[PDB]
Amino acid sequence: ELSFGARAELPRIHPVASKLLRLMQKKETNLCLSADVSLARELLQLADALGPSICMLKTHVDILNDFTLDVMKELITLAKCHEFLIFEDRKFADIGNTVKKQYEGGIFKIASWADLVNAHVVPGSGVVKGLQEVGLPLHRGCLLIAEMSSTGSLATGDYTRAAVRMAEEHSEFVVGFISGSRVSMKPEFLHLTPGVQLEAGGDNLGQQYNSPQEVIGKRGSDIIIVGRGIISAADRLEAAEMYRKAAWEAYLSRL
Amino acid sequence: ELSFGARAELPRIHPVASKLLRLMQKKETNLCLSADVSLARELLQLADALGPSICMLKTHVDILNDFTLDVMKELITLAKCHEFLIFEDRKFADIGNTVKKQYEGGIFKIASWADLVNAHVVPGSGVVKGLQEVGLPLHRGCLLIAEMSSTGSLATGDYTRAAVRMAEEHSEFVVGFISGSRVSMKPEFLHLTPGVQLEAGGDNLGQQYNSPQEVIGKRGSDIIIVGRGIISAADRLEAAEMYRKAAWEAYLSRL
Ligand SMILES: O=c1cc(S)n([C@@H]2O[C@H](COP(=O)(O)O)[C@@H](O)[C@H]2O)c(=O)[nH]1
Ligand SMILES: O=c1cc(S)n([C@@H]2O[C@H](COP(=O)(O)O)[C@@H](O)[C@H]2O)c(=O)[nH]1
Repeated sequence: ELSFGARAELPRIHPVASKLLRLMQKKETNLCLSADVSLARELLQLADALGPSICMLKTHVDILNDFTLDVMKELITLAKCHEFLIFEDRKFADIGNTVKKQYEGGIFKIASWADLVNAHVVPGSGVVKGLQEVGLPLHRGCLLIAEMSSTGSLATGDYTRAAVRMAEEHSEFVVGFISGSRVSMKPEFLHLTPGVQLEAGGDNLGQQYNSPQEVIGKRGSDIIIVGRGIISAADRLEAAEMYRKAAWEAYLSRL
Repeated sequence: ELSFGARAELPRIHPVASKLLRLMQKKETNLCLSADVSLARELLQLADALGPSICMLKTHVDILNDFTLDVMKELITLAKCHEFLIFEDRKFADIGNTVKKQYEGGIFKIASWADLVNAHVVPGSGVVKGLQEVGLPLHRGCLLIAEMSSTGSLATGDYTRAAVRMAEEHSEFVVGFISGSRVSMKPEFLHLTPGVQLEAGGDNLGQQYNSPQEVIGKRGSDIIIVGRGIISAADRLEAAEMYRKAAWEAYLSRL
């Protein structure tokens, strides 16, 4: 097992992964903020205040009531100032021909500002090939959704394995997974795990939570994705710090 | 085995499904146009010219370069004038809490204009319960993706069986399936099938094509979804009419 810093230098490491792993080591953070807010000012205030505490900001641009490309320009400024990657949680899940247009075009022009995007493997490897035709020239990466956090999730067994194969066979664009645990034994791949809170529980629509120690420590993932655990707290800064120190120590102790 | 017009009056039928089934019978069409274009002017001219030939217009609003809600206003006017439903092919595929916001909010406000949307079942039934919270009040319907047309699709076997099961358990909101064939023996559910062209072929990003006669006649689906077989043709009206008459005769011969 290697540190984030050593993993950033692996021969087969993707540039976007390497960038990520370098700033994770530098800033002592393996926390991805899930900025699930509907107003751009909120988004930008959270990105500014929490920037120093996070390795990555996961967006859902399609829930932003006042999206504009300028909001994303301002977000990029914050990402560069504070050193975090931008991850648009689009869950591409269509045929290659359709996802290609969805990633490059429309109002959102997701490929123009997102270091990372993600995709479901359900359509087969066409979904990755289609995204790649846009992502590769723009030097972007992709995460494949190998497991989900929600109750009744079908991303289990052979579906999970099928996700792992697809990532391994498309390593020039695929940099890792959204998963509940380590699913690949190859150190070049990132594992990012949502459905994380300090306290036990869930929501009224199928979400289930596990702690950072569980996820990073016992299950061997690299990075926690946390939304309401931070966003609903009163002091979002202290809450981010708490999650960061939780995920970081879990990591060091596993090392 | 009942005609569309008869199925429209089935006891357990959804009001949206009943509206569709009636206009299908009346207009002699079981063709859904996949309006896969990036210009609002092109979308609206296709919707006006092809409107009399189609039971439904399927959108990917996220590829429209000049989307405004006004554009959707104008599409609704045409949908009412010519009698077809509007189907946003968003493929919701996240936790219940996330998809509820993606459906209702953001720039697109999908729920405000789409009669129908679809969802992947991989998250478990929470994806449907989240969408339902917005859609049921708005008298909308949802399609569950039971099978995909693309090479390497993982929507098979127990995955497909789980989709049918989730459909049958949320029948107050779910009106049917995106599938390759008939997957449910209950006639209140609609079966819509993509990957349809008159000629043999595919694309270079994993799409696979079958004929209206195959998909409606042998495999027993209700409605063909057709993109490029119409859109890339010179005469899009003549193309639509060819696909309509193929799908309608296919259905007539089954009954
Ligand atoms: O399996 C998943 C995958 C993701 S990316 N997510 C996302 O992580 C975030 C979880 O938010 P939380 O429950 O508020 O922490 C949401 O944006 C989800 O859409 C998830 O909840 N389950
Ligand atoms: O399994 C599917 C499901 C859908 S909805 N579709 C959609 O139908 C259309 C197929 O278009 P064509 O290949 O140009 O006919 C695209 O918009 C796809 O997103 C598909 O191709 N395969």
